[PDB]
Amino acid sequence: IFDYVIVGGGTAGSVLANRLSARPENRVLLIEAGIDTKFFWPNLTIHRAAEHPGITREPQFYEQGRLLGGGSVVSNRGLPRDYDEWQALGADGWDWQGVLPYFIKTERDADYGDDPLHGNAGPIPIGRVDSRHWSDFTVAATQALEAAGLPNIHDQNARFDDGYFPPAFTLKSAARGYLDASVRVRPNLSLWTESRVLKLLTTGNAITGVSVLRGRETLQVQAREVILTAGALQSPAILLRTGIGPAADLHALGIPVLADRPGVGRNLWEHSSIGVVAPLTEQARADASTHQLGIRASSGVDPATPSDLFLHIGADPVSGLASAVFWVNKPSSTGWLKLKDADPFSYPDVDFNLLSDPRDLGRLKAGLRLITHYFAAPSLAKYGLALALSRFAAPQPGGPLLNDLLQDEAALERYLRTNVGGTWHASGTARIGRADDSQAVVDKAGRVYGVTGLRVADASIMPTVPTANTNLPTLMLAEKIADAILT
Amino acid sequence: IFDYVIVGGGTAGSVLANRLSARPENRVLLIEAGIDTPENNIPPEIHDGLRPWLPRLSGDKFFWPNLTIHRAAEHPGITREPQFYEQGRLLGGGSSVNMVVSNRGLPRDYDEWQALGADGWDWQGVLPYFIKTERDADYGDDPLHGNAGPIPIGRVDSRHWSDFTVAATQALEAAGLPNIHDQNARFDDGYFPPAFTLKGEERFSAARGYLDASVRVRPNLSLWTESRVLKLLTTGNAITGVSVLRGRETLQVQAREVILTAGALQSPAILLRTGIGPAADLHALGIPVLADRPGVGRNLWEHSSIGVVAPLTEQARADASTGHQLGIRASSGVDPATPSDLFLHIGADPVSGLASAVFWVNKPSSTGWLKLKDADPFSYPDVDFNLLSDPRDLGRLKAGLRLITHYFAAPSLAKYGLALALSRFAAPQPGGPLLNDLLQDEAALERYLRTNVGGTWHASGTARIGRADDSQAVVDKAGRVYGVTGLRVADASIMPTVPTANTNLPTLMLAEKIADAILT
Ligand SMILES: Cc1cc2nc3c(=O)[nH]c(=O)nc-3n(C[C@H](O)[C@H](O)[C@H](O)COP(=O)(O)OP(=O)(O)OC[C@H]3O[C@@H](n4cnc5c(N)ncnc54)[C@H](O)[C@@H]3O)c2cc1C
Ligand SMILES: Cc1cc2nc3c(=O)[nH]c(=O)nc-3n(C[C@H](O)[C@H](O)[C@H](O)COP(=O)(O)OP(=O)(O)OC[C@H]3O[C@@H](n4cnc5c(N)ncnc54)[C@H](O)[C@@H]3O)c2cc1C
Repeated sequence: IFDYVIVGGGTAGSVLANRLSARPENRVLLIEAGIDTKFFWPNLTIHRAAEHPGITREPQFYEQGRLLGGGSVVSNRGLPRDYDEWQALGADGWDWQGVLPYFIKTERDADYGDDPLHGNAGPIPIGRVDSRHWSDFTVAATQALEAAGLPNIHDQNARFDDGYFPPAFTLKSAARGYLDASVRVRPNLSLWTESRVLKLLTTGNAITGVSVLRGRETLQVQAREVILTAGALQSPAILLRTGIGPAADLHALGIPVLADRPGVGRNLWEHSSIGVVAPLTEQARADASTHQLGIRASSGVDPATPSDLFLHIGADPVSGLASAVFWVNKPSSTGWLKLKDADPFSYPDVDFNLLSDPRDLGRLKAGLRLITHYFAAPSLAKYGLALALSRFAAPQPGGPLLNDLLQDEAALERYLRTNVGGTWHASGTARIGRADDSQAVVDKAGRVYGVTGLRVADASIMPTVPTANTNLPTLMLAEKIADAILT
Repeated sequence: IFDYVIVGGGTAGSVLANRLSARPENRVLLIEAGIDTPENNIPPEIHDGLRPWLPRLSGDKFFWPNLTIHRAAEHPGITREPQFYEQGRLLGGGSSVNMVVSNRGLPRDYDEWQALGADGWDWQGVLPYFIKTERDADYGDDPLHGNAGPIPIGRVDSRHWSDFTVAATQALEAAGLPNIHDQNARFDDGYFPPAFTLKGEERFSAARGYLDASVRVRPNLSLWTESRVLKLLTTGNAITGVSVLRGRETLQVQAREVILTAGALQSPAILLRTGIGPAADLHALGIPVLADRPGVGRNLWEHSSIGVVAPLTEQARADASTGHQLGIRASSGVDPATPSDLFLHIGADPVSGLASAVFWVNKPSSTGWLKLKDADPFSYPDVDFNLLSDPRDLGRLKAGLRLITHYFAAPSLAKYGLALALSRFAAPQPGGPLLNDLLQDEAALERYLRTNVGGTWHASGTARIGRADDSQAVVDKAGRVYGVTGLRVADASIMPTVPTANTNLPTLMLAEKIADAILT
């Protein structure tokens, strides 16, 4: 009988395996469906933009890590206001002051590790490119940003106003930080790779372990506590197949209901993305030859949500393209997922419902206007780049000219509703909330309401997606939950 | 016949006199009601920059005598009284009598000025004029700063901080606030050594910056001190001169353009008396309406303020010795649309024996108005700042008091054992209720705040820039008054909103920009 069985060995699971097995008396098992460290869940499709008249949506492949260390290189925290809002929404203690010590605990900052908002002893090394190694292309971009009044904020992780910066990244995954060779040798930590949890085992309303598919056979593993860290799409599906979720939906599938929890699979957040590309002219190719540049900006669409855009300006001599890709980093739209059926091998039916709130369409237009503004500044205009729209994930030629789409706002709206993407920042499907909030799924230490023996401790638990790439925040949150468990 | 007559030789007037007279062909007269402050004879209570509070201890001497205002919105169960409102009356105006702090606000303030219909007045647009005004002693080489302008700006070295200040910073670090170092090129929440204008120990007003001996020698520049403009001279809808009281004699001065830079309470009164204002108000006083402009005297902004004080305990007084020290930009959480809506100072004064935490709402929702009492050129306007008319400002003030509580509970500050009590902002003194007791009694706190809420001398917005089709607008993007010709306003009156800032540096900026628009 294990003390803790952790379901899924990705970013959060690795943290928890490490932290919980640090105590010799904790017998811990981490189960991961992928290989030890093609690399994704095969044939996993999702609906992207909200159903809309005139537009025809199809299912799209959505990459989710399927390997030890999972989704884990850009490594950023978000803003104080994100975490203060998590507390306002019922995540007691998850305000900025509450999460900041866990952001510190996770990291070793090469550049700023002695500053009071940083760590210098954590397992995840974080650093930035020296802004002196910047290409002349990047420099020209910074001169255009300067002319609009943007400072170089240097360190996006301890300075929170609008501006530009060298992006912080982890380069030497969460597997090599948290499951290094010292940790894997621990006697009390087991680590099953290529092994897939099928179902949670229950005794009444207690979860008592898991059924696992390992090699060719199905095993039962008994457990005092089960922690789901299967990801924001699969953790809530596991909950739903277990009978934890909206009763009517489960009864429709013949699933016996352990607890009627209407928040399970709701509150699906993402960041809404789009690209702009141009072929590199010769000056631009040459200048680019000498993660460079991130930009935090405000769209002005909603005064309540400053710093709601993230943009990256870059040039790549290899594909022969300049690009400006960006996303809505503080959105208003949310989606949902539900089961297709009770089969443990089925993926859920996922609808991100992107641009369902028209403020997000407003934000993408504003971002596009900002990009035309910057590239009109002399130091970027000199390159004579011809900017065309593209999908965020597949930045390639084929889209219409930026300057011409902005002059046809109905055509602009059609293009964005058709081609809007995600940034793989799926979150919020098993959210933290108060004991008397009927849409909450877990308490402030990840314990699932309505049952015993079960926590959730991955990106599913985020009350909202933060103003950030979701890997560092997930590491933080796993750190915080581990500490609460250890009590 | 002057090309430009500038009414009011204060912060903006000084800038405009200097910039417009830089071209030999421009015949410029600057008219100032108060005394001269020439560099060889600055009054000692003005010249002392380490004690900028001293003009206020000289009484009336350096201010508009007996200028009174209404402060807090009328509210049932609280009577309010007229209160004296300091406004500079001498060359350099407000910058000759101020607390010497020099900050810009935030990009969002000016981006909002553009959204409100002030085209060109966004952050990108005002930034070059902020750079032009300053020579920053600490960061003048950096991208968002200047190193060659006439107003020197600097900060205390953090090394030189008292142990008390240092303890306060530890308390704020525990709250997760960084030292932002430079409040004028970094715009997130946190704490900093405030930026201020001084030349060594001496005050450095806009008069010293812009009206020095080398500029006063200009033969095309005229400067009339102890001379008070009474009326604008009008021929149809064109303004064509001024009448001026000099001693007991009244004179007329002809002008191609008149620029009003008389301050945010007096510039709009001049407009109203000329017949440029809401028509029904003017009819009621029998002033002939030259142009029906309902925004004149509306849109009066301010920063709403309160203090918290405690007797210095032994350790606190000792810690206070060792070395404008510490400012704090913070968010109230009242409205997610207005981050950084609070400003706080924490310090210890061994003279009074008082530690204090004074703060104001730096992005308010409430606005007030002024109107004329009568047509007499010598009367002051009827001014109602209408503070806490919008309940969110009450919430911001309660939120800042809670923030102050939290900070002072930190070990670095708790060790001092300070008994924090409420106070009016302008005159910090005993007599107010204990902070911790009054936060246990919301209705008592309300009544206290509504009774004792103060301003910060950041009056603004009473002749606002706005769009050529906006009934509430008074001036265009270059300060030209809609409905007449020959008249501009170029002072703090024209700000569409008060920024997240003490208003001296933003006024210098706006006068630089307006001068430039004029010269093009
Ligand atoms: C291609 C891509 C690029 C990204 N880039 C970045 C980036 O640059 N910066 C950033 O901050 N974030 C980025 N993200 C997002 C970030 O990686 C995720 O938000 C983060 O990994 C979420 O952590 P998690 O622990 O919730 O889930 P995951 O890290 O996805 O871990 C879930 C794990 O559970 C396993 N699993 C699922 N079901 C079962 C089962 N039944 N039994 C056993 N195991 C199971 C999966 O195989 C997986 O290993 C990226 C994501 C992707 C997909
Ligand atoms: C006591 C005090 C302390 C302050 N502290 C600071 C601070 O530390 N930092 C900061 O940024 N801001 C502070 N301020 C605010 C800042 O000083 C003002 O907002 C700024 O001076 C406004 O400039 P202005 O040109 O609009 O008006 P003013 O500087 O007030 O200039 C108006 C001038 O016109 C003159 N005038 C008026 N009517 C007539 C007339 N009929 N004829 C001739 N002349 C006339 C006046 O005598 C005055 O000189 C302070 C203000 C005061 C009063």
